[PDB]
Amino acid sequence: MLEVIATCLEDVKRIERAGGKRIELISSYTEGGLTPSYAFIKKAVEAVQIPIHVMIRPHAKSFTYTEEEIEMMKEDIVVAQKLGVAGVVLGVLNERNEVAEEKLADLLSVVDGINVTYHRAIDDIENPVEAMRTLKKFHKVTHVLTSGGQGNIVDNIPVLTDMQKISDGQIQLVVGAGVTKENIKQLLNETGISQAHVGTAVREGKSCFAEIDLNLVQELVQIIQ
Amino acid sequence: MLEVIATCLEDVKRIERAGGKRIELISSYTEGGLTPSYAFIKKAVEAVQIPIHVMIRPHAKSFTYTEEEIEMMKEDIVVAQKLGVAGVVLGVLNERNEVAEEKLADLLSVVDGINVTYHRAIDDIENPVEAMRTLKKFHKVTHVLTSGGQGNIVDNIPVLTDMQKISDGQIQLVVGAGVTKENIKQLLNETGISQAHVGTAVREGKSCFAEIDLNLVQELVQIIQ
Ligand SMILES: [Ca+2]
Ligand SMILES: [Ca+2]
Ligand SMILES: [Ca+2]
Repeated sequence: MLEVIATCLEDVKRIERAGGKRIELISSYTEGGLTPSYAFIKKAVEAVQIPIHVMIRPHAKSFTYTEEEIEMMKEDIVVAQKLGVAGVVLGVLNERNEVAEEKLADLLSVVDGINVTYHRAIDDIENPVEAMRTLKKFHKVTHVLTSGGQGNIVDNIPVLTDMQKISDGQIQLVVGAGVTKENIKQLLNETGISQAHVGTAVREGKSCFAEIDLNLVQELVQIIQ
Repeated sequence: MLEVIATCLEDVKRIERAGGKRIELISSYTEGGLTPSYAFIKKAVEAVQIPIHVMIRPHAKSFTYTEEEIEMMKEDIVVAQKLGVAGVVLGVLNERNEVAEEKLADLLSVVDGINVTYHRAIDDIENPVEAMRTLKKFHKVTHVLTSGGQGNIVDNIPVLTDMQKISDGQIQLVVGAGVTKENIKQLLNETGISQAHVGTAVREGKSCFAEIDLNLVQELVQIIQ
């Protein structure tokens, strides 16, 4: 499965057109992806037939959200669901840089039968493996987006392996960050992970302010095949 | 008047606590500010008794929007209005790099009761004094956020002055980006503009991922006034 970040309506459409199979709908690539506005979610869902997973992330300053921010995210999840999203992308850490387990429960309390991707917050956790361990606790989590820790994703091929083992098919894993032409198959097959997440690698000049090049998107899709 | 950027709820709260009397509500300071999520709009407006001006800006690739993006922005205006913002912050250009008047009109066609700030799209126009005469043809446009075109703001101070003259009390100008404590007095005095817009100037550490410094805001109040 090739999942591609979309920051604008034209992204969304070219994603589907070139053969991407899932969209991560964001505002602001520069800040790592934040919750997009009402009308963007609304229209993005209406534009294509491929799944839309919307980012639920109110700012990029940390993953330790106030209780007022947790409620804000719950209310964005509810409206997203109403708007037809295929899932939401989120992740909250406690002060230990580990999974905030009660805050996650509260977030998921409003979820009802869409996917849930715990995102690259999990990479800040001291042990993603133990992070993956604690994640498998929550039934509503269907996916996890990850690069297997910090530094670049190549070195982290073994962690990705272990949590794919750890997940034991429970949670669907998605490699994200530093994903390219060259490493994608190298990344997918060495770890056993079957879903990839890209952004710039398929933008013109690999720029998030550029448009989607339908060339670059299909090149990875076929590599995935 | 000090207008202060908020990117999170605590910014919202702190600007009010610091005596700021308006908020520009955005996500992603990095990309100049984009339309925030449904719940951030609703919770910000609820949280404080000072008016909110919310960004209506789908991305930062351009200020030339597709017709569908116009319609997106229309729907976000209707949404934000129902959530009780005090004003919307929007700007649209055409091929000539002049005010996209049919597109602008379309956007304004759902504005009902609230302010409209035409923003720093105007800085990308070659003689922004021209644009003011045009905007005056649109009675709903209440404010203008500008930095005197490109280049240094106090070095743009003559062009800011040019712009202030045609306002005829029709359009409230707000001095923009580049504002500091060292240069804010000069900028209002010379121009006669009575409103200002500040961002990283009032964050502890001069960063947009940092919290707001109440003293730097209070101070900014205490200098302008
Ligand atoms: Ca759809
Ligand atoms: Ca209020
Ligand atoms: Ca239209």
